[PDB]
Amino acid sequence: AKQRQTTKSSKRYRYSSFKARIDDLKIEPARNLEKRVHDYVESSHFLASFDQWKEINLSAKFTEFAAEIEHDVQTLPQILYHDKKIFNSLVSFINFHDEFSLQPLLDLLAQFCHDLGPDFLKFYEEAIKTLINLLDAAIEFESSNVFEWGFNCLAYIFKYLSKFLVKKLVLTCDLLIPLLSHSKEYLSRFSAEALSFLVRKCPVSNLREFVRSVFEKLETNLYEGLLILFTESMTSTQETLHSKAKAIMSVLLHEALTKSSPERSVSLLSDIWMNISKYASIESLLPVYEVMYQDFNDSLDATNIDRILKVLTTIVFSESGRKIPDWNKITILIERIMSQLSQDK
Amino acid sequence: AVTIRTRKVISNPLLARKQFVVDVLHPNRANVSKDELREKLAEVYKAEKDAVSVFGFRTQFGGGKSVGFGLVYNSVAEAKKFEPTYRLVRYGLAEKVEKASRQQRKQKKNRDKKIFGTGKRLAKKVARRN
Amino acid sequence: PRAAKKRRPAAKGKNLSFK
Amino acid sequence: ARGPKKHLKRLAAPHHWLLDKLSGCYAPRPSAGPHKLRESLPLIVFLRNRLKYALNGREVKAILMQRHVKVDGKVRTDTTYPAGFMDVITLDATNENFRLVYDVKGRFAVHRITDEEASYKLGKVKKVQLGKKGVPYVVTHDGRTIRYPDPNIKVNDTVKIDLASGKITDFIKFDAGKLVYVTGGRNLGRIGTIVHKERHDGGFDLVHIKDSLDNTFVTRLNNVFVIGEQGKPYISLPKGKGIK
Amino acid sequence: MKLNISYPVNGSQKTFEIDDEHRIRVFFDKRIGQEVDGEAVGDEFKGYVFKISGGNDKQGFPMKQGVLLPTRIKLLLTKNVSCYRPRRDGERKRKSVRGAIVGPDLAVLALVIVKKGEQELEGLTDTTVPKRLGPKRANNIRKFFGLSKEDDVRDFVIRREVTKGEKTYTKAPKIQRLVTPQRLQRKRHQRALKVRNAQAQREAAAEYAQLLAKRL
RNA sequence: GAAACUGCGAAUGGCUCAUUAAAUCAGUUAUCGUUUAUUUGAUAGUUCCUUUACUACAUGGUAUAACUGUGGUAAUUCUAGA
RNA sequence: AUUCAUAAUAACUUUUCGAAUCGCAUGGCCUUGUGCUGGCGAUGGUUCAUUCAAAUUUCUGCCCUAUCAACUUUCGAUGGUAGGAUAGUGGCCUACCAUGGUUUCAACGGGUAACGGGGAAUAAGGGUUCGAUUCCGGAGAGGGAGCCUGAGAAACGGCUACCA
Ligand SMILES: [Mg+2]
Ligand SMILES: [Mg+2]
Ligand SMILES: [Mg+2]
Ligand SMILES: [Mg+2]
Ligand SMILES: [Mg+2]
Ligand SMILES: [Mg+2]
Ligand SMILES: [Mg+2]
Ligand SMILES: [Mg+2]
Ligand SMILES: [Mg+2]
Ligand SMILES: [Mg+2]
Ligand SMILES: [Mg+2]
Ligand SMILES: [Mg+2]
Ligand SMILES: [Mg+2]
Ligand SMILES: [Mg+2]
Ligand SMILES: [Mg+2]
Ligand SMILES: [Mg+2]
Repeated sequence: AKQRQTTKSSKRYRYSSFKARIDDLKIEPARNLEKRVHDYVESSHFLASFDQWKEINLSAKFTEFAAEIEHDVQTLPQILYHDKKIFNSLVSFINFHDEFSLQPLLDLLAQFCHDLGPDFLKFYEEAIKTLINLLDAAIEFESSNVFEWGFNCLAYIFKYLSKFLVKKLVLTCDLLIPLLSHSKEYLSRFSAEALSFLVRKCPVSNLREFVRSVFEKLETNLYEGLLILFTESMTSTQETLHSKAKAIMSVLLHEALTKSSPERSVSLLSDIWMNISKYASIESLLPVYEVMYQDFNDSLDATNIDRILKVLTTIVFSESGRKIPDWNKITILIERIMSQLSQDK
Repeated sequence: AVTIRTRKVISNPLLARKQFVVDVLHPNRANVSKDELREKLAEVYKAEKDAVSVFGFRTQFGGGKSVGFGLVYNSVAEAKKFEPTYRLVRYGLAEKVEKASRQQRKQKKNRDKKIFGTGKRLAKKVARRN
Repeated sequence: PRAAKKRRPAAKGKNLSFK
Repeated sequence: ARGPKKHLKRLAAPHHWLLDKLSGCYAPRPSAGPHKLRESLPLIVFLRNRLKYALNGREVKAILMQRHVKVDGKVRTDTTYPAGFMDVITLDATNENFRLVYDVKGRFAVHRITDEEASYKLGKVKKVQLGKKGVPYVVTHDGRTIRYPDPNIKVNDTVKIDLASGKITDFIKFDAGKLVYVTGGRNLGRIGTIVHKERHDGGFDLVHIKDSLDNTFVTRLNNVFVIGEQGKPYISLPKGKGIK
Repeated sequence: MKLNISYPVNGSQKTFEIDDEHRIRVFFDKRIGQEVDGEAVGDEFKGYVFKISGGNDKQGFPMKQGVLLPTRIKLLLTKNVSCYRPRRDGERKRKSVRGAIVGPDLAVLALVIVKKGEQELEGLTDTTVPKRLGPKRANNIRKFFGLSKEDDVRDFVIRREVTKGEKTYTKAPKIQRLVTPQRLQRKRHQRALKVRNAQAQREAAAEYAQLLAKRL
């Protein structure tokens, strides 16, 4: 408990608890670099994966599912013409929650969306609802493999429908609130990662609408979920940050400092800053630092006098002082605050 | 040209793989290297070369044909989990463990059997004695 | 009671050529 | 010897396993379990030499440790677990359910069954007695001790056991005209209806059996297993229907 | 003969070499467990009391309690005895052992200070050796620190500091026989299982009785 | 995770044919004449019963190894005292 | 086929057993208490049955020898009864009793370069010879004798004495 399995034994096979698998699991399909069957296609992604799964999986449910839909997926026009029946069967069989057949069905659902992206939008609401019920169902029978399949299916859909979902990112977030706010820590954590991919793909203008909505929700566990969402979006690789991180922080910082936003939002930004401060090295934080200082200088006002202080206190404290580049800037800043509050802060 | 055909294909979800008999027809050639066959079965089944293993190739008398066994795992991780260590070493997926010959290990085992406990007390006792 | 019906093989042979 | 043996030579192993004589020097010794050594099929032989799912002993061990194999609804991890007659072997991953029934040749056959049929098994009542506190019980051929049995159940009758609960759902009396499966001797694997039971006090009882093809044969009562009423067996039978 | 003297209160011990034979004679004819006065041994031991604990002869064979002879004998030693460690379970070995009667043919005699004399020996009384390990069971810790029942042993576990290079950390033992929620859960589960088994047996008996009532 | 305690195994395996002439052994019987580690299946609510002057939210050394330290012997898979 | 299975009454015991053990995980009730309750496994434990086994045991079957014709019985040979011992039947041993048991259908004694069998060779058939030797079973660990441990050993790559 106190110490994780940092030192590995010489054994080739080792027992791993369900919780242990979940902690290591991370939803980011693009990170995986194993060959994907759907990369090679003759007719459509669905058929390519559908043929493969027929030959690997032998479960009772999947075999029955294949028989119904085998005749209607031979050609892409056939899939498009029969899209309605295919989706209903996929949802119907996923509802059975049979672990022996979830993996092919869930994979095909994602690839189904791949074949007809814009036309899958009318199916978008029902697909997410079915996954949410499955994941909520997944809690009672412990299988880390099921969670990986379900969220990877969710991540794939976002990848294929990235353009359309981004335009209405708040709507996609609204569906996943029960997951992001769920009692279990890891369900919110996983759902945050899947939605984080959309966030980093969001235009700045659309992002400002998205951040306003989520902060408006803040005023159970939604606070923790959002913290994972934003920090995951900013973090890209060890000791480094995503290129969009600077744009996200500026959008986040502006909304938090705005008087309309609740104080809880500023606390989130404080928590978001602390996480990225450790994850990133000195160099990757320089662009992020500059936007904070400029925005603080530009938006310093009596109404937001406290809030700029609360964030600034987080900056000086984070990892002690090692991550802050050049400190005259804070001294120049703190002079401005006193020139323009809460004594305790 | 050179042809490969897989027959008697059995899906084995127990070990999470596909096991089959590989027949390679190679007119006007001595024989075909295992690495090429791994590459090409990998391309065929749309899986990683690391997930494909082949063994037991015997050229038919008179040449021109070879027959053996082949395995294609559902994922490279599954192959690393279930494959024999020596086959993993052949394909480079695993590193050969360096160990002393059997006689040396057995002699060391007997010598360690003769000594009881850690033995540092014996060491200090003999150091004092001499 | 009748016995379970045999299942047609899921996998089939497959071929290529090179060189 | 000064104790129980722990090795088995391949030539000494039961013939009906059909073990190659040149593969090695030893054969799997069945561990202690429900079925006797000579009338059992260890899981290693079944998984390797019959289904061919595993190519060597280590692969069978790996399969078992994954907990993919269930015997009579219970997970078994012993490579040499002695599965035997009327045993249900379930492999969920392959969606396969097997019942171990000898063929006309006299060997265990790979007989696939449905889930509904796999939900139960049949047991020959080897003994009926009162236990402690005056609780009646029946001991079957597979070593199952079942308490509170039906009073009508006697020795040599057949009880239908539900695997999930291990209780008696129904039973079939030993009587003339009942359908019977031979589990011993040279007539092993044949199926026929009883005609007469010759009773010799202090000796082995003999049962005359008549096949569908009008042939008759006599077998010791110990090799008899009642499986249902004529033309209406309670279990799916293998190909050939125990003829010849 | 050499004397291996030990002061158990301080945990100290040291050897003394002997030349004059009169003190050795005072050691002669005594037996293991008996007491001798230090003054008869020598002036440096004036006022002390030494208990004889064991020793070894010129040939290295040790002395054994329970054998009353001045000469070596071959005894069949078994499990749980001095001068023998069985290699295999049930093994008994016939080994030479010296008798328990002190004599001139002894190489070293081991002595324990029952009581301290007027003068203080340089290497035994003045020096101390701390205990290697501390208590591990919860009750042992309570006895060691005299804790009340309301007090929790968790706060009074002895911790040893270990410094590796510039790194430095504390290590403490794992308490055995501690009362934790898991033990309570196990006890409760066992009791519930017994109750459930009894109930199921009663239901089965009632069902059988009803079936017999139907048949009769 | 070395060492040590504990549990299991070491009574299997392999080799040879000295002894053995109703003995072993082959076939065939019995245990209503007895033991059986292990596997498999079942199997155990006893409410109460005066010092309740009461541990079960869990008892002792009636105790030791490994370990620290002092030693004997020419010598061993030897060992003594604390 | 039973003094069987099982049950009941009265006492008995240097007298046992009836979980003071461990891993993973943190669900449900509320009177909000580090309160009550609770999941999946591991390891143990009394008795019965099953399985791997073990010990005895019923009937028939072994090469040469009658220039081995009577043998066994004092120091158990045959049987009875009672006890002891044994896991247990039993002259297995002890006490007292009777005088029994085998044999020309070959007892007893002697030889065996005698472990037995599945098998091997030859032969047209009858037979004759070989079988330490891939499997099964018995015995032994230089020769005798006795033992601890353990479910299981008269163990020998365990122990103790004697002989060489
Ligand atoms: Mg009988
Ligand atoms: Mg031990
Ligand atoms: Mg003779
Ligand atoms: Mg005989
Ligand atoms: Mg065992
Ligand atoms: Mg001590
Ligand atoms: Mg008697
Ligand atoms: Mg007598
Ligand atoms: Mg001989
Ligand atoms: Mg022979
Ligand atoms: Mg042999
Ligand atoms: Mg022997
Ligand atoms: Mg020799
Ligand atoms: Mg011996
Ligand atoms: Mg030797
Ligand atoms: Mg040996």
